[PDB]
Amino acid sequence: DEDETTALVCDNGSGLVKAGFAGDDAPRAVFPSIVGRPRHQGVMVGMGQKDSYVGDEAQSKRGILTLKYPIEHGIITNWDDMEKIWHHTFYNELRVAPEEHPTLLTEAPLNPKANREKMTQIMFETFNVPAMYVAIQAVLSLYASGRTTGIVLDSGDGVTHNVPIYEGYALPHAIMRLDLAGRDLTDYLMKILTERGYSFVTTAEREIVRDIKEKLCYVALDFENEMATAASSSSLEKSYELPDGQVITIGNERFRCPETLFQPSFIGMESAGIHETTYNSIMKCDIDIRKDLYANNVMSGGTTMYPGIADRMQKEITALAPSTMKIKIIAPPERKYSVWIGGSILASLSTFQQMWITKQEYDEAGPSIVHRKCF
Amino acid sequence: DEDETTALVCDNGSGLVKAGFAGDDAPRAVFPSIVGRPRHQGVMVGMGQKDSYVGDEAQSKRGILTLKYPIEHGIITNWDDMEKIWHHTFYNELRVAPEEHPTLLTEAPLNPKANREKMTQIMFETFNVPAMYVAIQAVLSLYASGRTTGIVLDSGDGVTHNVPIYEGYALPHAIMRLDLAGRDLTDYLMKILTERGYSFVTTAEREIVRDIKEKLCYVALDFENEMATAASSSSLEKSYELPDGQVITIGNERFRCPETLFQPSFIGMESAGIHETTYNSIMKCDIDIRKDLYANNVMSGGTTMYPGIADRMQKEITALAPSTMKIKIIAPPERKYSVWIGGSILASLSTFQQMWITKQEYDEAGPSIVHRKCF
Amino acid sequence: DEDETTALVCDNGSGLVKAGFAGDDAPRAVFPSIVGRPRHQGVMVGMGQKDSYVGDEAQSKRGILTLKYPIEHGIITNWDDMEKIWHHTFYNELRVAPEEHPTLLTEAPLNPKANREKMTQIMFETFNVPAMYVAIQAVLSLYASGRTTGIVLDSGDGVTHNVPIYEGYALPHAIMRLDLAGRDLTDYLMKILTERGYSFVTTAEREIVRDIKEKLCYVALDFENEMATAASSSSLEKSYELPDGQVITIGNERFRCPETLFQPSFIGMESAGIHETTYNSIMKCDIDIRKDLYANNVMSGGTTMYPGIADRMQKEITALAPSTMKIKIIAPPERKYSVWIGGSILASLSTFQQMWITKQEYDEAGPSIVHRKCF
Amino acid sequence: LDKYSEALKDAQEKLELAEKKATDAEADVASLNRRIQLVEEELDRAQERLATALQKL
Amino acid sequence: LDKYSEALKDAQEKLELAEKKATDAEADVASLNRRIQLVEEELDRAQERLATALQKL
Repeated sequence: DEDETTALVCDNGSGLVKAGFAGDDAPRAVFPSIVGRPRHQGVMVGMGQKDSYVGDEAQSKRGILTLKYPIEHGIITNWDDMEKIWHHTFYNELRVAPEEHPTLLTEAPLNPKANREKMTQIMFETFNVPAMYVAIQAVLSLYASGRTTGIVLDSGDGVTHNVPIYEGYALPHAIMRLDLAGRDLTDYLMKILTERGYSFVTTAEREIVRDIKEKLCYVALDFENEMATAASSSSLEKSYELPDGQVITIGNERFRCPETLFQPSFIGMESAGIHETTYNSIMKCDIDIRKDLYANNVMSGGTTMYPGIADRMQKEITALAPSTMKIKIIAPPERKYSVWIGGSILASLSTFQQMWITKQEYDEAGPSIVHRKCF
Repeated sequence: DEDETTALVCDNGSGLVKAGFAGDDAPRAVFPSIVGRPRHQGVMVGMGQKDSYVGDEAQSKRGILTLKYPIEHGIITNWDDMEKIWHHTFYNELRVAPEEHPTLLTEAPLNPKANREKMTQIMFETFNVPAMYVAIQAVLSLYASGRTTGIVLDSGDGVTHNVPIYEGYALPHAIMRLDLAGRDLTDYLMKILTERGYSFVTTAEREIVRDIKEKLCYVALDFENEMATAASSSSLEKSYELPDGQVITIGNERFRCPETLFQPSFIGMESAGIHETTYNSIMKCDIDIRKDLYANNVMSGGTTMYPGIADRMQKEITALAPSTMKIKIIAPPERKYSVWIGGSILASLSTFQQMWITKQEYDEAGPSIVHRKCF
Repeated sequence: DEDETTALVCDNGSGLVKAGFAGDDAPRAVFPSIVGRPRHQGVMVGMGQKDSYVGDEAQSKRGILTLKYPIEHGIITNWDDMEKIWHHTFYNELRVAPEEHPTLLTEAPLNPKANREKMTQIMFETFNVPAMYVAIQAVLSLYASGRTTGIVLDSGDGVTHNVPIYEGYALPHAIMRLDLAGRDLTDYLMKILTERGYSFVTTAEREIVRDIKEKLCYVALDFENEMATAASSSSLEKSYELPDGQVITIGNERFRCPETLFQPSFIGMESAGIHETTYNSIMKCDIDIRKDLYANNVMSGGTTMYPGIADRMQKEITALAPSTMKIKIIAPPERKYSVWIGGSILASLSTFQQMWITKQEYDEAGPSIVHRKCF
Repeated sequence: LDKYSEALKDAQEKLELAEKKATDAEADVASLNRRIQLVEEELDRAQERLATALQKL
Repeated sequence: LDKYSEALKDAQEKLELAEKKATDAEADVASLNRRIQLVEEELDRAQERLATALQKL
């Protein structure tokens, strides 16, 4: 339905897929990274009913479906479900057939190689895309935020890569990859809501807790003092309407969930938190770089939308940082959508038009070409 | 259990601590330089369980411990953890109380002064050792390796020191201390093992990567040709058994990590590599010294235990060296143990008995005495 | 564009490069003698970023660059990088192409011939300068000082020259050229600060140490009394602010590093030191020429800004010198810049217009002409 | 709903614009504080260098 | 209607506060513009005082 052969951008996270065309300032549509399947025996004849549901279909019919995510901690393992999501995304809802448009995909720099190789293979072999480019989230986040220099701490759904960039250059020895993300924060919340009498264990229940989290949780700039009153009074609780007419309120669980970002030990991870990893990515860069990264701490990914996160992270780094240095956080409304936006920016830059793999080079080399041409 | 007041000898790095008695040719025990701490909440009672674990205790119970070491790039910053390591080392495994035995500790020639000063203070004030002597690791390496002249290439867990000695004398202006070491190789290997799909982010995982490196990795003599086949076929992969029964196969990563020694840029280091660095130590020495240093490049410490390293270093150094001149590398089986062994030798030599700080001179002057009495 | 086609004047040292036009009393700009190159992989596109940086560009963007110096111990070893420096120095910054102006460069009178020949060659063949003249640095120091008689001791970053000049004549048999200089003082300080617990090895670290030296170091006219206190008390320490907000304090090391100019053994050099070489430049001249050289010790070049150097250079000479005789140090504000200033003075003399190599004579004879026409 | 949704897109757009104004104004509070401190530091240094120049005078 | 009403009272309150913050941030820029002009002039003057002390020197 587009009137120009622009590139397509599709940000396939472990959570949701943001997609639209290159050159825009927003995805045109957002689909979950989900393929749903019925977990019940059909009773009635002539009811239609699919073997599998894709994207928004999977959530729309979720009452009797188990919902699976093809991407685990940022890596695609179920390429067949990815192809279903992409076909739906590109042909039914975004109305852009990849055959007529080059496509840009996104990923952490330490995302295992199979991710970038398989994504490249599917767009060239099942979609016949004329060209491909797998982009890095740290690059995409600095473009979206208007920076060339800074720390990208993407507190997304899958894995946090924590990658410093200076004057457009990677500083790879200072990358701190952390096995903590939004999906784990949600799981922690489900266990503590169980402690309060609200047990959520099935798919519909899990998707609901994620929605509750997104609307009710906040980080708190002082966990212990906030907990001292949240755990003592209803005055710090917030309600949520459950789809069936029941209601839930959340107390210290409201902040304990995001607290895992500062205390990963809450989910069994051996880590001091996202602010220590951010601190180390600044600290491990050269001494003449450190000052610029302290002043350009970039929050990216989702979870950046928990109230107070932009401020607590500046406080936590300031507390670790040397005096004299300016510590500052960048946290635009283009949060959580920053990787997709960076994709749009990058795909359409004149400086990027030589970075695309065409469907010539691809067949001569095979999908492993992504490791030579993209990253 | 000893029939003489033989000196105790310990070689303490960021990796492991080797300890035994003077006059022997191997340590009596080896411990990681680690004090372990539980990272989980105890649930059962009457389970024993320590607040902290030391050395092999820390390693045996590591499944639930965070493991920290007191030594960074050759310097002890956490004396409390070294005090615990030494108490265990001396009293439980060596079965000796230092009060009745003088002690020899070691450090690199350009190691910050606080190391030798604090080590002297702790052995005299918490262990009541009758005497102390902090040795030069390069001296100990030369005795153990059968040389008086040469370049000591320790390439250890902390730093590579690259120090030339001629006729038993230091040539300090030519020491090329380099921030390239075994601990950086462990970090590099896990990043490239992440590329293969195996995540190693916790302490137990870190120590496993260290064990993988030690058993599977090598440098060989020609990186590009070795990579051409390692990157093309499974025929150059080797399986490593992970503790849970699963395996990891390692391909060109098997050498790409070790290659960092020749290409330090792999870990973000501004360096030409160990062969050029060795060469520069020789080139900064007078021409009537150089002939003996070229013919006597001597390996000590660790990482010198990679297959192909003595032979590649000879090739890489002779390629930089003047023609006619004979370039040779000494790489004895006393590898990884040679600094400790040299400690045993220096302590057993009659030529060294006047070099000890007594616990008289020590108390009259304080620990700063080490800078007048040792080197 | 200029009022007159006067010579461009530029003093190219192993440290700094300075330039301006003949007839003024200062260079327009000072650059480090540096060509910088990225040591990192770029990831963002359209970030500008040069393949190589020159002078102040190289230092300003140093966070991700490795920085090289084309000049060592007074000579150019990398003429390609000097070509880049001269283009930047003369055309990009003074805004004058050498094509339309004579150029006056400088070199020590015992400076290896290849360097005075290469400077002549590049300015004539790559810049098409209409004329050349490579100045004697000692002469320029005398022109700036207002002396015709004295010992010019230029203690710069590269080499200490030590040349006796009487009534405008050199006494070449008495020149004590010495390979002891400010660059060694910087590296010694990196190593001594490592001993204090503040390691420095990389380019950024070296530039910090050069900045520490330039702001905190001194010679001390009586170093024994100065170190007796400085090595005993914190009241003699001075704090320095590092680029990342760290603070380093330096005590007796603050003057012990500069002390190497009198105590060369600190860096492994076999030398009598700068005060004895001044003495011998005087003493090796005839007795009717020494009575004037003793009274005229001419200080020039950089490192001359350390407090105590003039008094320390006069006291030591006085101690070596015969009694009755008056020993005097001349240490003008035109320090470090005295060679450039003298260059301006030489270039504007009416009698100097007969000293130029024209771009005619140059091509007929080739660059060896510098030894027929300049010195 | 359309009125609240529209009143919202407008309160929200005015908010993004006010927040942007604040972000940019703050970017400038900070750029001004950086210039103020750079200039105050150059001033204090001019005064340190003045006190020194006066002492050296 | 309530979600948009709530989002609206919040967008509008945040707007009053974002505009206030913008006003305060802009007011700080204005106070700081004054701090710049005042410190800038003092620096030019300090540089002149420094030059004067040095010229006297």
